[PDB]
Amino acid sequence: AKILSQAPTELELQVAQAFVELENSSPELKAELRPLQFKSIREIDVAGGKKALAIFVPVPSLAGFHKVQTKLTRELEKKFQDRHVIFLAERTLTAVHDKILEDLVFPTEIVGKRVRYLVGGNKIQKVLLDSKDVQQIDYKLESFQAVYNKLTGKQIVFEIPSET
Amino acid sequence: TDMMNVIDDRQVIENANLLKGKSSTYEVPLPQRIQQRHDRKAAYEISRQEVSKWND
Amino acid sequence: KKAKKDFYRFQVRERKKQEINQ
Amino acid sequence: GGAKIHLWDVNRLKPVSDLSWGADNITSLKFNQNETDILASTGSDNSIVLYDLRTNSPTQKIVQTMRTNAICWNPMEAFNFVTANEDHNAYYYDMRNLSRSLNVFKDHVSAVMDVDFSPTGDEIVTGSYDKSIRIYKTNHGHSREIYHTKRMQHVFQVKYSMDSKYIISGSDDGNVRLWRSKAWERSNVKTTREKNKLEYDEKLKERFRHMPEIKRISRHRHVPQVIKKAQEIKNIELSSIKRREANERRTRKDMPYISERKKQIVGTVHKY
Amino acid sequence: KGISSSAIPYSRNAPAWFKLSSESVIEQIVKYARKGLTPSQIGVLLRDAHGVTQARVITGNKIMRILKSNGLAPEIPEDLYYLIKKAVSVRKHLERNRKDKDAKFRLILIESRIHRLARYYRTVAVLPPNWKYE
Amino acid sequence: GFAGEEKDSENYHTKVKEIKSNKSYDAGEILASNISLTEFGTLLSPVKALLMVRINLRNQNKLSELLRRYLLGLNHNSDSESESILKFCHQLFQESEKEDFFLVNLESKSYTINSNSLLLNSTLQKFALDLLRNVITRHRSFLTVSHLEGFIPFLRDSLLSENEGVVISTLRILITLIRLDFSDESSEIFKNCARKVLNIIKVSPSTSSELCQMGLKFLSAFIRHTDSTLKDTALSYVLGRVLPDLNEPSRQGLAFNFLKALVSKHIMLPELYDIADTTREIMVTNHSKEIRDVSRSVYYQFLMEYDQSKGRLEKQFKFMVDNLQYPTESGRQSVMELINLIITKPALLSKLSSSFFLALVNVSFNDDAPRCREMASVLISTMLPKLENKDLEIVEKYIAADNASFLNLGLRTYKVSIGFEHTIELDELAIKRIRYILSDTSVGSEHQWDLVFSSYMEATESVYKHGWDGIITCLLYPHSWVANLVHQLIANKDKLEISLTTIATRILHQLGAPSIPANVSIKTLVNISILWKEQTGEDLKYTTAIDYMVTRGIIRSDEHRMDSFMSKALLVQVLDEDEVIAEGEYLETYYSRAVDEEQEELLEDKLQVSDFTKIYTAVKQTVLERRKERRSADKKLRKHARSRE
Amino acid sequence: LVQDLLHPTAASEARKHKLKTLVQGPRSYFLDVKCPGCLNITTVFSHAQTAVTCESCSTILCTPTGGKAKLSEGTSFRRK
Amino acid sequence: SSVLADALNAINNAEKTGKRQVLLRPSSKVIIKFLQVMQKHGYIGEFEYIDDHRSGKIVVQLNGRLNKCGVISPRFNVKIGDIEKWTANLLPARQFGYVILTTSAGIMDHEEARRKHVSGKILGFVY
RNA sequence: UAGGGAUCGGGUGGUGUUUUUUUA
RNA sequence: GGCCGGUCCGGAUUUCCAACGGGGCCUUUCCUU
Ligand SMILES: [Zn+2]
Repeated sequence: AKILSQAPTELELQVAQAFVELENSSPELKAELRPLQFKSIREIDVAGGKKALAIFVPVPSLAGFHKVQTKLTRELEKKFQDRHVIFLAERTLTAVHDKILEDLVFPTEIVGKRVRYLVGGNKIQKVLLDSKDVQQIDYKLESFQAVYNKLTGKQIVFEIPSET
Repeated sequence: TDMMNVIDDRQVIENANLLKGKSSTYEVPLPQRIQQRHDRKAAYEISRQEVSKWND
Repeated sequence: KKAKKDFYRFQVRERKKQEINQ
Repeated sequence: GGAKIHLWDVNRLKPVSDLSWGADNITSLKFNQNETDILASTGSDNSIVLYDLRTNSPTQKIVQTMRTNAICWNPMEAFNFVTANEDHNAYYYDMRNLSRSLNVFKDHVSAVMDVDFSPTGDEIVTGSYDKSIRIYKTNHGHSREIYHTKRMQHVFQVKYSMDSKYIISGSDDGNVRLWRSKAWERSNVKTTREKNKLEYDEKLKERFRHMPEIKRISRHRHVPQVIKKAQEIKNIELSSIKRREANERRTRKDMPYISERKKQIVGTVHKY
Repeated sequence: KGISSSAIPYSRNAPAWFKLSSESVIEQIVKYARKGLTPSQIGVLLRDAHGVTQARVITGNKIMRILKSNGLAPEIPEDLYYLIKKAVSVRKHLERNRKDKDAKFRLILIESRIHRLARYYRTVAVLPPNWKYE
Repeated sequence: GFAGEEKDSENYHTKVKEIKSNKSYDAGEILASNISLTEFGTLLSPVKALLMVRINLRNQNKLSELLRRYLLGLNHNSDSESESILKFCHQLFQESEKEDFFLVNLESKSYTINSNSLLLNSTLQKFALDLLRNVITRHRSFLTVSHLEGFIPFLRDSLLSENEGVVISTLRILITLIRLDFSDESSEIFKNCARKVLNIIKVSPSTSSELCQMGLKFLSAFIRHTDSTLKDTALSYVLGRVLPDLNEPSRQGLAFNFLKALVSKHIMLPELYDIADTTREIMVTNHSKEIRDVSRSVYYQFLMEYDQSKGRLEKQFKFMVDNLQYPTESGRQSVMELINLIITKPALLSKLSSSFFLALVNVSFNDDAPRCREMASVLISTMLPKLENKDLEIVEKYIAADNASFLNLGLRTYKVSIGFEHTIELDELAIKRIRYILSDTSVGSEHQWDLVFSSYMEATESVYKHGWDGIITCLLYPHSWVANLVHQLIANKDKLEISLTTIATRILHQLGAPSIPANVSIKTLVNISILWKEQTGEDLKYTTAIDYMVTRGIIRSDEHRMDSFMSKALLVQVLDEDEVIAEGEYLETYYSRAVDEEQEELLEDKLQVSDFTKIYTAVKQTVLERRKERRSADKKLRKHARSRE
Repeated sequence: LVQDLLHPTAASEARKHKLKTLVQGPRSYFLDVKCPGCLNITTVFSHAQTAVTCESCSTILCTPTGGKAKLSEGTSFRRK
Repeated sequence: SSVLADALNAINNAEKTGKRQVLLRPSSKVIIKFLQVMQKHGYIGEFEYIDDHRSGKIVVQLNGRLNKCGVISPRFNVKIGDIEKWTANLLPARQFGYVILTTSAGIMDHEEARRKHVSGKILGFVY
C-alpha cells in the first residue's frame, strides 16, 4: 500500500496489514496515517533472543511521526507483539550516527555521552538517558545497544543516571 | 474461549473435550538484563540466608 | 513597538522609492 | 579484576566465568576469609559489588559518592567488611543490610588507599594517600593511633601481619616498613610480675580514660604539620557546613535528618 | 568583567512537547520580519509567545539563513546596525551639550568598537569594502 | 610484524588495499604446497621463530585461526591420504611432548621472566591443536586399530594434562573413535576420560562453556555406544548440574544431544521429569530456530517413550492446550508441529482427539496469518485419521457451533459420511440462501457514491468454492457477483459455474461495470472475454466494444488492453472498438505506450478505419476547441503546472 | 569541600551554578498558561522577557521582571 | 596560550599540590593522544571524556606517579640521531621518563618511535 | 598558597513577621 | 564443520544452522555549474 516499490517480505505484509488495520479503525486517529511511507523494515534478534524491527522512514515523517509514535508502538506491540520495534532515519557520518542514535533510543532524550579510556588502552562508550519513561525504557536497552552495534559497527552502552 | 462457549452449549459430553479448566501458562518472557536482576535478587536472598547461619 | 524603519533590504527598496519620488 | 571480572582456576588457561554487571572496570576485589565462596569487589562506577561463586553470579551493588579504593573482609564477623574510599574515611559495612554503613572511621585528611583488619578482628588499619597510616579500633570510629615518618610518602598498601602484632606499610617511595600495632608494648616474653603490672595499668587507663588530663595525654600525638593544617581547616569548614545547615533547619519545613552512616550512600540495587 | 550567558541544552532533537509544525514557525518568522523586527527580537518573540526553544534547532537552519532564504535579509549586520545607531545617538547628545567629556570618552570607545567589527566585516566581506562609517 | 601492526593500527587513514587477504592466501596456498615434508616445515618454523619471544592473546588468537586456515587447506587437499602425514603427526608429537668489579657493565636494563616459560608451553599447546585436527582427517577406511594405536598413548597425555586448548578437540577425536573397537588399554583410556569429563563437570561452575559442552557431547556418545554404562548417580548429578543452565539456551545443542542419548537409552532418572518440564518451557518460549526443534525432539521422545502418572499424562496435554494460545507467532507454530507429531507417529489419538479438535478449531479462528494455514492442515490431518465416534461428535459440534456458526460451517465444509457432509451442506444451503441480501447492490451503490463486513459473504463464497439447487446457488452467485476480494471470489465462482453449464451480455456488462466504478479481476476479465467469444450477437459485440471504450487506473488500463487483445473479420467488427485504443497511441504510462504499440502491431481496411478514426479524433479536438473558444480558468490554466512543479 | 569531580550527587548539581556544572544546561522552563478570558492554552517562557498576550483573548499574561516573569493574577499554569 | 599547554600546566600543578582527580577543558584530540600515551606508560590513571557539544571535558584521575609533564614550543623536526640528544638535554636521566613526538605514522614516545624506525617533530615530554 | 566571616548589586528557592484588601 | 530424513539393517541422496572466502550489486535520479 504505502511501502517503497521493492517487493516486501510476508512479515512486512503482516505489519502493513496492522497499519491498514489501524487505518480501518480510523476515526480515533486524526488522519495521521494518511501520509505514511517506509523505505524498508528489517528484523534481527538480540543476544536475549527476541527480535527487533528497524523501520526506515524517509524523514519528513520522522517528525511526521510526531505524537503518534507511542500510541502506534504500543498498538503494534499488541498486534505484532513481543518484538521490540524502532523507527529510523537513513543516508562527517558522525552526524548521521548521532542522529540515528538520537531517534533510535526513543523520542525520550539523551542527556550526555561519556567515553572512558581505561588503563589497558580500551575505551567504554556510555550514553546517558533522560530520567523518565524508565519502566518501559529499561526493558529495551540491550536491544538498543545491539541494534546500534549492528547498525554502526560501534560499541555503545546505555545507562540512566538513576539506581540501576 | 468464544468458540468453545459457542460450541459446547447443548450436549452433556464436556469432560472429554473441554479439558481447559485452568487458565494459560508460559509468559513472554522478560528480557535478559531484567531476568538477570530478578534471579540475582534471588541470589542475594539465598546468600543472606546462608550467612544468617554465621550470625549466631 | 520596537519595529524598525531601517535595517532591511525591502526597507531600502521603499526608501529608494522615497528618495526618487521626493 | 580487569576491564571485567574473571573467575578462573589454576588448571585451565581460560576464564571459567565472566562475572561483571555491565561495562565498568573492577578496581579491586577481595575474597572472604570464611564463607569462602563469597567475595566483594569495587568498581570505578564508585560501586561495591558482591559476588557469590556458588550461584556464580553477582548478587548486589551499591553506589557511593566517591570511589572505593580497597575492600577487606572481616576474619571474625565474616559478614562485615571495610571499604576504604576516596572521601577521607573508611566504612565498616555489613553485608546482609547494605543500606547503612554501620561504622564510619573518620579521622583522615586525604584518600584512604587501603585497609585491612587485624587477625583478631576488632582493630583495623587504614593507610591513606596522605603520608600517614593510622590504626582504628572497630567500635569507635576515630583514630586509636597515627604512624608517620618523614621518609614514607603516599602510603599505598598497608596490611596487618598474621599475629596481630605488626603493621606492614608499603609506601610510594619504594620502602616497605614494619610497625608495632600496640606502639608501647614490647615483643619479648615477660615475667608474670611484668605481665601483671602492664595488664593492670592497661585496665586502669581503660577505666580512668575519661578524666580530662589522662584524656589529653593519651590523646596527644605529633602529626606532621601538613596533616595538622589540613585537619584544622577541615574542622572549620565542617563547622561552617553544620552552622549553615542549622540555619536551614531552623527555617525550612522538612529537611529530614540523615544519619552520618547513611550519608555517603547514593544508591543500592535490590532495595530490599 | 564577569559572565552572564544563556546555556543552551545538550538536546538537539528538541523539545518533544512541541505540538506545532515546522512551517508555521517560518510563517511566524517572516510575519515578524516583515512587521520589521530584528533577528534578536523575532527570536525572543517566538521563544516566549509561540514557544520555541530556538529556531536553529526546531527548523534545520538559523534565522539569518531563513531570512536570506525568504528574501528579507538585512543590508548591514544587526550588531553593526545597533552600534551605529547608538553612535549617532551619543553624537547627537554631545552635539546638543558639547561639554560632556565623559560622553566624548564613551564616543571614542564606541567608534573604536565600530572599527573592530567593521574591519572584521570587511575581511569577511558581508558588507563590501570602501565602507567606512556610512 | 610491522605491516600487520600498520594494517591494524589507528593513526592510518586509508587505502584500497586494506582487507588482509593473507589468511585466505594460505588456505589457498598449501593446496599446491602440501609437500608435507619440507615446505611444510618451512611453514611451521617461522611460527616458532616468533613463538620463542612474547605473544599476546590477540596475536595468539590470529595465529590460531591461521593454523585453522592451514588445516582447511589440508581438508581441501590432503596430499597423500596414506600415512606420510600420519608419521609426520607422530613426529611432531615427539617434538611437542669479584669479576664484576672490573666488568664495566653500562646501560643496564633487566629482561623479564615471561620470555622463556610462557613459550615453553604455548607452542606445545598449539602444536597439539594443529596435530590433533590433523588426526581428525576424517577419510573413511583410513581408521584402523593398527593405524591408531600408535596415537592413543600420545592423546591420553594431552587429554589429562593439557589445560583447555586441545582437550575439546581430543575428546572430539574420541567421539570419532568411539565406534572402532580398540585394544583393552585404550578402552580403559575411554573409561578414564569418561571419569575425566565427569571431574570436569564436577569442577566447572558453569555448563555453558565450550569445554563442558564438548564433554557433554562425548558423554552422549559414551552413553549411546559402549557395552556397560555405569555411575548412574554420577550422571544423575551431571543432569542435575545441567538443569539450571537451561534458563539460558545458548549453543547447548550438544547438551540436548546428551539428553537425546540418555532418553534413548531409557535410564530411569527422577530428575528427567523436571528436565521435561523445563524443556517444554524453553520449547515454547525460546526465540531461536532448531533449539526449539531439538527440545521438541527430546520432549516428544520423553512423552512417547517414558511412563507417566495417570493424571500427569493428561496434565501435559493440558499444558499443550495452555500453550496453544501463546502470544508469539512461532512458538505456537512449534506447538502445532508437536501436535502434528502427536497425531502422526493409536488409541491415544482417539482419546485426545476431541479436545485437540476443539483447540485446533479455536486456533483456526485465531489472529495469526501464516499459522492459520498450519491450523487448517492439522485440522485436515486430525479429521482424516480420526475414529468413527470422534469424527461424528466433531462434525456434530462443528455443525452446531451467528458468525460463530458461519465460521464453524465454513471450517466443517473445508474439512468436508459424505451424505452427512451433504446434510451439513443442506443446513449450509439454508444458511447460504439467507446469506444473499442486497450486498452487491450496496457495493455498487457505494461505488456510485464514491464516484459522486462480508463475513457470511466470504463464508458463502467458500461454500460455493466447495460446491436445480446448485443452479439456485449459481443464481445467488450472480446476485453477489453483480468486500473487493469477496466480490472477486463471487466472480470467480460465477465464472466457474458459467464455464460448467442475454445472460452472457448481463454477466459481461456487470463485469465491465465493476472495473470502472486485481489479479482475480484479471481472471474474471479473461473468463468474461471467453464468454464474449462464446456469445443479439453483433449488438452484444457493440456493447462489449462500447464497454472497452468506456473503460479506456492501471488495472482498468490493463483490462482495456486485455479487451482489445480479446477483440483482436479483423476490422468490420473492430470499427467501433479503436475509438480509445488509438487515442492512447509514469511507468504505467510507459506500459500504456507499450500497450498502444501492441494494439498498433496487432490490414488495409483496418488502416483505412484507423486513418478515419484519427480524422474523427481531430474533429473531436476541433469541437472541444470550438466549445472552449466560445466559452472564452485563466490563472487555473497554469495553476495545475505551478502546483505540479 | 571534597567532591567527586565526575558525576556528583544531584543534590549538589541542582545546587551549583548552571555554568559551573560538568555539562551545562538551562534552568528556565516552559509552561502552559490559561488566559482567563477565554479558556485556551498557550505556552510561555519562564524568564519571559516581554509581555506575552494570548491573541485569542488578548488581555495580558505575564509582565517581565529581571528573572522569572511573574504571571498576571488570574492565570493558571502547568509546568512542562 | 595553547590548548595542550594549559591542560598540561593544570595536571602538573594539581598533582604538585597533591590531588587525585583533575578537570581539563577544551580537550582536543592531541591532548587525548598525549595523555593516552602517558596512561599507556603508567604516569596517570584512568580518565573520562565528558562530551558536551561545546568542546568536551577530560577528567583525569591520577595517583602520585607523575611529577612533570610539559610541552615544547615550537614543535620542530628531529632526527633519529637527534632524539638521543633531546632526551639528554630534556629529561633528567637517560632510561627514565619519555619524550613524546608527533611522528608521521602515529603519535608516540621516543622509544616506540625508534622501535618503529620513524621520526617527526618534537611535541612534549614527561618523566 | 587556600579557607572563612561579613557587606554591596542582581537572581533563585523557602516560609514566619512586618505588609495588605477590586485603583495601577 | 555441525543438525534433518529416505535408499538398504553404513555406504550414496537431502534440509537448516554457523565460519571463512566468491560473483551481479543498493545511494550525485532533476539542474547551470
Ligand atoms: Zn481567552
